[PDB]
Amino acid sequence: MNIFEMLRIDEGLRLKIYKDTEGYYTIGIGHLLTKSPSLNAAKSELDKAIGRNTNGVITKDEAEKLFNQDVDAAVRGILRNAKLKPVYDSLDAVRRAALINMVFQMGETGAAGFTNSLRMLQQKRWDEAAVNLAKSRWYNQTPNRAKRVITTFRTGTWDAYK
Ligand SMILES: [Cl-]
Ligand SMILES: [Cl-]
Repeated sequence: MNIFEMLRIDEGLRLKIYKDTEGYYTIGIGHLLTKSPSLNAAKSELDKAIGRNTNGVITKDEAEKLFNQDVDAAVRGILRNAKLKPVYDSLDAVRRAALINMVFQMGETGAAGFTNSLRMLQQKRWDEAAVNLAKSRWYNQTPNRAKRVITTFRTGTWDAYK
């Protein structure tokens, strides 16, 4: 298991524009297009992202290309974030993937907002962090996915994804 496979399980793969859990226009493997309610605005952002007139549909290869870019960006966002970098550096390989997953889903700002959890993770207080992570809108809104990430942080294994 790895970050790519993990996120592919969590986000799915859709080749036509769709609405995410928050009702936002998305495509491929969890690639957010826009928060705007307009499909046209979505189609426009899509074409600009792909470099062609897509008519709201992309191929598997195009989806994967967006995905590679998105993962790279998440990582890079973590490394540039003063609150995130230190935690990431302190963690083992498996838990690093859990942190990338959160950043991919909620953005650097959102993840960085988990001040208390981050500190606990940095202290390697697994059970406490898991409890704290659960007291969030994130957990209440997408509980199954949140549980998978939380277990990953808690155990340092991929058990929740097998
Ligand atoms: Cl893009
Ligand atoms: Cl969920």
